[PDB]
Amino acid sequence: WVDKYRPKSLNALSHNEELTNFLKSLSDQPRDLPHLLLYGPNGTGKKTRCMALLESIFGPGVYRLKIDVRQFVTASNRKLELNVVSSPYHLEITPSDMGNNDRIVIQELLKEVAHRYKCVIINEANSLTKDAQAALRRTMEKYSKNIRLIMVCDSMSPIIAPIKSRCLLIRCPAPSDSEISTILSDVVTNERIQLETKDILKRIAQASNGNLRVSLLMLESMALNNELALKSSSPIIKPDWIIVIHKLTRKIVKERSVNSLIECRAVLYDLLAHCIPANIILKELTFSLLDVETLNTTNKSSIIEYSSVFDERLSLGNKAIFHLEGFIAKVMCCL
Amino acid sequence: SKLAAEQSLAQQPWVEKYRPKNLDEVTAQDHAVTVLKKTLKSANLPHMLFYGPPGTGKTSTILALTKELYGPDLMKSRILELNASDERGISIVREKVKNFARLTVSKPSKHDLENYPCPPYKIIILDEADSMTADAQSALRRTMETYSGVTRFCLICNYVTRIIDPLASRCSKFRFKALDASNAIDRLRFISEQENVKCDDGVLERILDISAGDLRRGITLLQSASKGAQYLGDGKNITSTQVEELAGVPHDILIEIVEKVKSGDFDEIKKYVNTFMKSGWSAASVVNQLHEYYITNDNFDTNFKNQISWLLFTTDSRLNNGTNEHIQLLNLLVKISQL
Amino acid sequence: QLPWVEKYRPQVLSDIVGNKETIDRLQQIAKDGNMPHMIISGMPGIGKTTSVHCLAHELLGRSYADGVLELNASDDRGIDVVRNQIKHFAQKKLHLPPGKHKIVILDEADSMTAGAQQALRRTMELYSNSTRFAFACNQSNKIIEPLQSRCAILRYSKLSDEDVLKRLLQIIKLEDVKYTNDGLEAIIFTAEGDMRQAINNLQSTVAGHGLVNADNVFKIVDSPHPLIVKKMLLASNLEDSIQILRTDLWKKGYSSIDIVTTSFRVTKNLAQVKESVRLEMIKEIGLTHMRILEGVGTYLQLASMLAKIHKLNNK
Amino acid sequence: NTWASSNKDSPISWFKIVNQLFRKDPHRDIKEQFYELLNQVELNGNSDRILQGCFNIFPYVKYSDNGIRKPANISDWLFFHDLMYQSMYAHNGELLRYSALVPLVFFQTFGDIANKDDIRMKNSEYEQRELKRANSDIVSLIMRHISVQSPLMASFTDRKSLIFEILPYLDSMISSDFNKIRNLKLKQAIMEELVQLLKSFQLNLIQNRSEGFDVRGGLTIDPPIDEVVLLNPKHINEVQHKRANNLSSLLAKIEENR
Amino acid sequence: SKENLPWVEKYRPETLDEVYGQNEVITTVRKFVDEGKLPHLLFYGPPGTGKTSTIVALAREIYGKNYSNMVLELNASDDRGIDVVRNQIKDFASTRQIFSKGFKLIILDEADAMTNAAQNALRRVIERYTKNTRFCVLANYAHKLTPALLSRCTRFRFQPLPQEAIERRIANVLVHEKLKLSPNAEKALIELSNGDMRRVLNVLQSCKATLDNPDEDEISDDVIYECCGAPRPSDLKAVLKSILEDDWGTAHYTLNKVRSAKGLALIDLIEGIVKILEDYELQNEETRVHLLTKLADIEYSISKGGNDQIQGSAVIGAIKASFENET
Ligand SMILES: Nc1ncnc2c1ncn2[C@@H]1O[C@H](COP(=O)(O)OP(=O)(O)OP(O)(O)=S)[C@@H](O)[C@H]1O
Ligand SMILES: Nc1ncnc2c1ncn2[C@@H]1O[C@H](COP(=O)(O)OP(=O)(O)OP(O)(O)=S)[C@@H](O)[C@H]1O
Ligand SMILES: Nc1ncnc2c1ncn2[C@@H]1O[C@H](COP(=O)(O)OP(=O)(O)OP(O)(O)=S)[C@@H](O)[C@H]1O
Ligand SMILES: Nc1ncnc2c1ncn2[C@@H]1O[C@H](COP(=O)(O)OP(=O)(O)O)[C@@H](O)[C@H]1O
Ligand SMILES: [Mg+2]
Ligand SMILES: [Mg+2]
Ligand SMILES: [Mg+2]
Repeated sequence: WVDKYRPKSLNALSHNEELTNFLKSLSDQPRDLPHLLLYGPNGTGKKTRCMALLESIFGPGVYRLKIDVRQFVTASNRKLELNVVSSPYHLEITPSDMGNNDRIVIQELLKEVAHRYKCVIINEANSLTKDAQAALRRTMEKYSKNIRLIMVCDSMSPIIAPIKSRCLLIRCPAPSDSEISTILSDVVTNERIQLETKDILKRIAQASNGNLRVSLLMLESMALNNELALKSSSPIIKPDWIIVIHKLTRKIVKERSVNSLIECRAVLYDLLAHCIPANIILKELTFSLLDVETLNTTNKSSIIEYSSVFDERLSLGNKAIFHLEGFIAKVMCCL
Repeated sequence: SKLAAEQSLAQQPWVEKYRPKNLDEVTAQDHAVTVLKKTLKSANLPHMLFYGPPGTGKTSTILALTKELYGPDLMKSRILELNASDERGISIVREKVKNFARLTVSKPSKHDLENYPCPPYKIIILDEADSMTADAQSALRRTMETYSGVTRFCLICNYVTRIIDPLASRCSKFRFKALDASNAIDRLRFISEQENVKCDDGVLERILDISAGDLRRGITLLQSASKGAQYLGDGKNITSTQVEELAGVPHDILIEIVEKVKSGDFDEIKKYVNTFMKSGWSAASVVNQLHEYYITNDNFDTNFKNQISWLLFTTDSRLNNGTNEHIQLLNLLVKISQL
Repeated sequence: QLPWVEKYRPQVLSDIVGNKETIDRLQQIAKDGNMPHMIISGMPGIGKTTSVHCLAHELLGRSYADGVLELNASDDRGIDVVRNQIKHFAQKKLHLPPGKHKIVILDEADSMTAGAQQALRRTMELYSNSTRFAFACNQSNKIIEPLQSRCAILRYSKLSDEDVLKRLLQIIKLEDVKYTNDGLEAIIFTAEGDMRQAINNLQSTVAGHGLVNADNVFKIVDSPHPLIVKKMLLASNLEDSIQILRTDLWKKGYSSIDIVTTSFRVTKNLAQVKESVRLEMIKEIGLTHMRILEGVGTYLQLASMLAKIHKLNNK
Repeated sequence: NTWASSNKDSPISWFKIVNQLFRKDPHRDIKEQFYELLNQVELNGNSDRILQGCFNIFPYVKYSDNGIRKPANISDWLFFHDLMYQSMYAHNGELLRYSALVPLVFFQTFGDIANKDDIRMKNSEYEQRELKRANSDIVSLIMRHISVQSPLMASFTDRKSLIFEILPYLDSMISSDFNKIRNLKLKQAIMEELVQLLKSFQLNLIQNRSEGFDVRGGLTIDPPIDEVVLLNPKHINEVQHKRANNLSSLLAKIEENR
Repeated sequence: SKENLPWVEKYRPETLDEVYGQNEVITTVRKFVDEGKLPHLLFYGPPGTGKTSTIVALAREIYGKNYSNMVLELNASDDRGIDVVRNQIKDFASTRQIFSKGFKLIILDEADAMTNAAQNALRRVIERYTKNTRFCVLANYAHKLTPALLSRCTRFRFQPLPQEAIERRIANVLVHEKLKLSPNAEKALIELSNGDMRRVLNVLQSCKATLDNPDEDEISDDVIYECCGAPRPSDLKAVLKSILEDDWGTAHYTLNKVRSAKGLALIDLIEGIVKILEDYELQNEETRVHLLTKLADIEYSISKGGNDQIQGSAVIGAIKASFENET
């Protein structure tokens, strides 16, 4: 499991040695530490490295944390309920758990909270609205001797320039396939898995695209199908939704009509109803449609253009299927 | 007293450690500080409106001016500083600002008049005036027009358009220029020598080149490079590559993208984009670097340049809406590869 | 002199050219009696206050003075007033015909506080056999559901072109005014289902120029120059439309919002061009309106809208 | 047959307007039909419901088809309507006048003489919204359970990663056929790891004894991960039969550990 | 002393003969007051047209020098609610004057910020007390006033100041001050005013301050353009010329140095180039269509942020590709 085997310190990290050394350098003198922003691909291990850095700045009790609740009152009598992850040395807030009320929680909670300082971990800073980021802009500078921010995000694109300047930027590159394979080797020798040939582990990396969280989860999911004994041709158990998307692309390239558009809409509804975001659906659908060797460059260019257009539409809209079906119809018209 | 302040400055980041304390520390904004120094001997300081890019030194300039005017004793008694972290509605502007303006100037001490000019007026500064609503701004009109004998108003903003036209007409407009390599290389070299920052020949000028008219970001990048070079302890000099690595920019990876765009089909470009998106880079920075390279390089046709400019504009406009960076970057590279 | 809205204010339910169904309902109620508690909601200037006034007058005859209690938003209508004065009026003894009841007219009921509205429930429930309540508001949602549960709900709608045209023709016949078809059309167009605003604009145009013509109406009540907007959109060359927009609309002080909105109306109601080109022009006009609503309203946006409309018309 | 008084005072059921938007009369001018339909859409004030009706009906309507582009042009309008509808909550409702134009694009594009039969309709969106709410509430409860037990897991789990990556694998692990495993020691070790995973996610095995006289009270997982993960109706039946035998073995092991 | 007030306040008209630009409404109001029939007035118009000055001079002509006591002047700065109406306005309308005998005047300046309940309560105050008092409502937007309140008053639309009246006021100011103005400078000043006397007075004071001399010289176009701010016409035309004729890299360098030497904004340059190219007599309207569309798209993108360099290159490429069709 991902959680059973996870590093708890900086000396327990097993990839990106230069990043571990940079973190040790940054934690050598912990009091004169500026705000930090960890950015990189999703599933690299930045949330583990931030906790490992806190374990170097403070005692080992940083992992012994508790979940509490705090209530807020907006301009109306709608009560905002937000759970907080707190520790005797730091606290974690995730403003991605609500709508446009991120600014209120951010400003009020950070003002109440504001070695000698208490660390703050802002999870998924990309969901922070521009107004909440503007509110945090001056809170980052006014209280710099009591509150230090460690913002974990996957892309600095939606982060405003003032916030980018107000904190150090630390990039976390995805681990190489070799390091992923070495980690999976230790995991399968500790979990007592049976490997007929080691190269399968490499293939797992080649199916994860640098994601360690996805790699270990897929390894464990396919270890339950092979009954704790992975063979030489164990089927990479691509998440059910990936198989559904692949079948959808097969249906797209096979038949281009309105009767097939109805069943495409039905598949989109069944995918959206099971807690699957539409942006990821569109991304996977487009990327796996470009992989279709039956199409040519003229078709793939139009497909990527329509996918960008409808991605903008979906980012500007709320009825996601209204854009997904339109993109599917435009792709059908292109082919 | 003063020694505690010196130690706190020495244990402070370089942005606040080297904040200009006098009007002479301003390196590039000379046109404004010349007038500010001339009016320091006179007593006809008009209402001022500082505007320009962020990190040009507006707040530092006004702080240094107020210091040189009032001394460290009257610095806390004849100044009303209102930032964006405070409430600045109509009620606040009508009650607090107007009560402070209507009040008389505090009496200077015997030590104040001997060293400082001590003008007969006080200063009310409003930092980040972009967040002020237009009605609360119009409320300040007669407040600053009738009580000008006892108080002077200093507005500070980044976008001069956010301030109403009457207020922009009542105040003298001071535009702070972007701090590029030319007019800030002296300040950057001074900061580097004061901190023993051993770098190469074209590092500092490069840093400001990445800053794009922002001395604060340049000083932060210099501090980060100095920390990264002191942790290693190799005793070598900081390189431009090491600076542009931590600044969010490498040149070789961009040249690889140019080669894949020039020569290559849809499949190779898609594969290289999928590989490049594994290493975390902001798509906005990649688009900006591609734009700089394509527009600056004198090896492409003008017909190609119009199309590359329009495509980069469309890609930036689409990325400014929260779209997926991978899809937009792939679409941009594919569209510019067909050219 | 008295304005035409007040002078020609209807005093009988037949003179109301509003919603025919509710008007005949109230007429039959006044004819038979037994008026129930009612709440009349709608938009300003469609005949809500006049309707309830006419109903109360016709239902009470000469006893209107001592049987009708009028309370507007200009008077205190808090918890204390509902507790003392409304209750004293409802408990007041009055000999009325065996088909009439005391009427409590409450104008602008959407402005009463929650406490007064809550106290009015039992006040109207215990004296529902000798006192009746008629509320006149613009938003029925502002009145609590318990109060709405004890009364009828009459939702008044906008006045169609025919009704306002008929009322204006009646007023012109009663006043001997010189008019023309295009002038009345422009008046009704600028009224937007508002009968009071229509009569006010008519009286203002009469007292300012004497002749009710579209030019005068678009002059004394100048706002966006619709006919001018139509001539701008129907231009054949881009430079002519640009010069029209610059001189007639932009150089005279017409706001961009009025220009684009008047533009939308002209297009929707256009008949010279086909349906598809009209829909494309509305789409361009719609996008321009969206951009302006975001604060990007300038002359360049309207110029680009006209350019896109011409490109659509450019086959 | 009562409808005369309705023609006299009642408008056009939004459903009747949707069926009229797909009909073209060959005997009337297309412009007169368009203005009549515009007035009916405007008088109804419910442009959104009419459009949702048009969106549900258009795939079942007969329309001369060349390459199903007509649907591509209409996705751009529908996207324009969604932007307009979002802006109605942010801005004073001046934009409401353009809402009646989007339904009329269906009359222009898909209106045909072939569409003589009334297509009945339903509200899949309210059911999908209530289902999405229920699934989001289940996921929010699982995320809270992880936050209380797994101190570190909660820092790496986004709501999307939990739905698409973690829950499908967790369910595949619970639904795996333990009857194929001949090695009792390996079966016991896997069952101990699965009991540890059920504990980390706070997944309770409830004996649903809501069975009328039929001697097998089915074991169910609380919260029901099955409703979030199992999109395919064919896989639901296969997984339910396999899970019933696994969950009884897992319950016996949880009781042994208790 | 009046020498301390700004030029906008110092030159405020005190009599109805000093209000230029508005002639059809000024004469009508003078006739209303001389003949006696003064109805409820509604002065609707843009800012800086002279509505407040007009009504102040009118009240001065009506009541004399004691205007500040016989007139009830309420504005947005004062609390104007429904209770404020009920008490103050009704007590003022129902009672009579304490200084003389005659009708009263209630000047509701900037009444477009009043609450709907306040207007609903006032619309019956105007109709009830109409034999001893009058009402004057000043507005910039006629959509914030209820139609009932809008129908009880006679509407007067204050048109923007034309060329003749604004030049007359400029000549009056140049007579009152030891200042000279060039004819072309005066024309450029009238061009950047849009009928707003406040802007003209403010920039006139500012360019007099810019003179740096004892005012023995004249004020030319250069002074106005350098003082009023905004990309000077010189730099504007230089950038346009370098875009239209010079090379891509040279055009980029010119735009960069122009926008960085004076700290100019890209949106101001865009609007200036749009205004300049409007006079260009061009070929087939396709170039104009492309130019307007691309420039409006770039302006809408700038209105939301982004990369200034990318947007500048986009402007250059859009103008170039639009003009490439003219050949
Ligand atoms: N002209 C300058 N000379 C020297 N240092 C400068 C100059 N401009 C900026 N700095 C440095 O940058 C820091 C920030 O200065 P500020 O005055 O806050 O910048 P800014 O113009 O206010 O940007 P804002 O607040 O985002 S609009 C100062 O403390 C200095 O260290
Ligand atoms: N149906 C109608 N027939 C004739 N005149 C009408 C009609 N509706 C309105 N009017 C005129 O408009 C004036 C005012 O009408 P009101 O009933 O006060 O408006 P309203 O519908 O009550 O909307 P309010 O009062 O702003 S909420 C009347 O005095 C008439 O002159
Ligand atoms: N017609 C005019 N003739 C002469 N000076 C004028 C004229 N209009 C405006 N001014 C000048 O502009 C100043 C301001 O005029 P105001 O009447 O306050 O503007 P306004 O028309 O009331 O618009 P507001 O107050 O923004 S709603 C006056 O004091 C004069 O100096
Ligand atoms: N140093 C490390 N050595 C081995 N595995 C690691 C290391 N750091 C993280 N991992 C594991 O790799 C995966 C990374 O995914 P995740 O922890 O979600 O990333 P993040 O910390 O960025 O949220 C997890 O299974 C995590 O426990
Ligand atoms: Mg500042
Ligand atoms: Mg009424
Ligand atoms: Mg005024």
